[PDB]
Amino acid sequence: QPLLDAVLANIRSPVFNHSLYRTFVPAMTAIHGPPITAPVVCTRKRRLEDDERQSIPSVLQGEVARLDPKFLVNLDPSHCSNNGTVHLICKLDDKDLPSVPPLELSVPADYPAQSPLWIDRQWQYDANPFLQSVHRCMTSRLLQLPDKHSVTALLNTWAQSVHQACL
Amino acid sequence: SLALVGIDSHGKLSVLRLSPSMGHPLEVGLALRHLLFLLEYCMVTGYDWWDILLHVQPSMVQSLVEKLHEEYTRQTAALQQVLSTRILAMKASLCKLSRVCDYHTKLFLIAISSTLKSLLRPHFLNTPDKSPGDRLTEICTKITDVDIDKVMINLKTEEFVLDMNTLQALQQLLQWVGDFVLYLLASLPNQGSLLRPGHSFLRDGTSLGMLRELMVVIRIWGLLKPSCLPVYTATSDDSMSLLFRLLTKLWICCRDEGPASPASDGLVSRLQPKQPLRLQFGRAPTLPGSAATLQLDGLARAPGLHLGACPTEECKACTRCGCVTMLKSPNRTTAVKQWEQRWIKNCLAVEGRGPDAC
Amino acid sequence: DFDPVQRYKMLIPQLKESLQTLMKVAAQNLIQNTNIDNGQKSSDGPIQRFDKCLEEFYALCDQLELCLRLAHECLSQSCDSAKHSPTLVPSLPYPQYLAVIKAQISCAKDIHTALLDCANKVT
Amino acid sequence: YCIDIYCRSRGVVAIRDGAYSLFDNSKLVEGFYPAPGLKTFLNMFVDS
Repeated sequence: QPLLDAVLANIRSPVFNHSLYRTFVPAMTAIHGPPITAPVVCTRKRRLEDDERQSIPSVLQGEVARLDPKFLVNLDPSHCSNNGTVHLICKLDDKDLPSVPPLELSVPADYPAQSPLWIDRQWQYDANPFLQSVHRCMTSRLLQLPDKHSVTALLNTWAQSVHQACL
Repeated sequence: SLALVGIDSHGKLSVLRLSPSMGHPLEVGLALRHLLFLLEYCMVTGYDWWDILLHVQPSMVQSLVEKLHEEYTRQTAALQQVLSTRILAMKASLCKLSRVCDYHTKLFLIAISSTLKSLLRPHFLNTPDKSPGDRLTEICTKITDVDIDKVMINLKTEEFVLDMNTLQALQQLLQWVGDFVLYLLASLPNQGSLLRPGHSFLRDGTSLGMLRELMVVIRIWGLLKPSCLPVYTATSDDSMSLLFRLLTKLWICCRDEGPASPASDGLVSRLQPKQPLRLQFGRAPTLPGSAATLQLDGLARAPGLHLGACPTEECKACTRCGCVTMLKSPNRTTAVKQWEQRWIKNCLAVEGRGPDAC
Repeated sequence: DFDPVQRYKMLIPQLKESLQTLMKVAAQNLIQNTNIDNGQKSSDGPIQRFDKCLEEFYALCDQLELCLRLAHECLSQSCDSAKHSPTLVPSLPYPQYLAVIKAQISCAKDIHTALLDCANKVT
Repeated sequence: YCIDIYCRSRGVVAIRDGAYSLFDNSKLVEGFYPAPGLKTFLNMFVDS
């Protein structure tokens, strides 16, 4: 119902909106007498400096640090200093036969990253038929994973296939 | 002034300060003499001043500034009429750092109102008469105490209009002088405050007569156009009459070595429902490096007209200033171009006339 | 002799119309200053200073709040009295009522003293 | 008889009338009986 004041205040859209002071602040000072508006020590400092400058993205290491002790993570020659930020080598230590370690080179946190690429796929996997079939089963299992995550999903499926390898 | 800059061969290092001590021994009299000499040189040459680190503690400054003003007024001999603004800016700058901030703000307000009045006086596009309009208006000082309504028509009423499009000063700038005289009135009968001059005293008398002339001319303006600068609080539509009467009373009671902050005080102790507040009192921070150490960084500074000039939210380019101004850069107006024109260049001691975003 | 609830009912339209008039005079002052600052000499109509209207609105709001609080206090007292006291308004005489009241007051004071002694022994 | 007493300072308080509404003797609040007796004297007795 009270629409005249609304549209009338909306008319004064351009930059010259200052008389509102003389129209309202006398009445406000009359009814309200608050000395406490912003007397406390305060200053606006939005940003000074924000960057890692010390390590890899925190989310990845923080998440992989809580994985099982069955795995072991370390670093290769540093060919992923800034962008990749991870070049990991994992060796499954459990009640099963081990295998060739993965590459584990990830991308930004969107994670469309099939991090291992099997650089030594051909010979190291044609060495024996058993591990060759193991690799084949792994690859067949990987494609069904929608938007897999190298951090958890990839390694988990790899361990699952390696433990199912005994048929 | 012996204060060098720390850009020596040490890498990307910032500036530094050094002691401006001119020699090993001390000579307070000769030192203050040299200081006054160089300050007068800077004044007559109109250059910048940074003898802050050079001058002694502000205790002597009072004696220094009063002796300086005496020498200036006596041995001007007539260049005072053009060096008044310069010497007042010098006074303000020197009394800024010290305590005596009261006289500092007093000097600011005196300067700004004097400039405003001196600009408004010959700004009348009146019709010619027996004598000049400004010269005829100047004689208003020789008039009775009360009943302005008589003397206003007794001097002149017709020849005061300049143009129809003049109704921009009442709502924007004329409120300044009104709020100022009201603040002076309300603060007078409060000598019991823990400050002998309180906020200010303004016992000059001449300035009071000047403000009285301003009030009578804005009164004749209001008679010429009903949209003048009222009390803005209550009973706005004959307060101006009693305001003029009280200010004339204080004027007469203070012109020739009069009383100060007894029946006058008792009667002005009455405060009608018209008291306004929230006046600008324009001023800026400083570098209070007293004697030992005050180090500042490049960022994150460490703590130590009348169309607003201090709003809540920012809404324009927000041009900054040093003396009092802190006003808009394009001024966002149509016909106030007189003020803008007079303040196009550097303002009163406007070396700190800067700009700031946000 | 006016009841609180009926007074509040009959006074609601007053607060409504006062708020309406308040908004109206606010819009009046707004368009006045908006035509003054940048327009021309058109808005020559002295309206209310908008102070009296706002103060009246606040006063009516406060009076309504006072009446509502009084009604609430009265009804709460009636309710608790009815819930923790039988009907005796002369099947018991007034002296019996006063005696029962005094006995209950003494029992409450004794309970308070017992709790204070417990707190003391705790310390 | 609405008493208007409150505090706004960091270590002090303030009392005043609450039935004038920016009107000393011009107009009233058009309501309950205002200005009972003389409260300023009662305040000034206990002022110190």
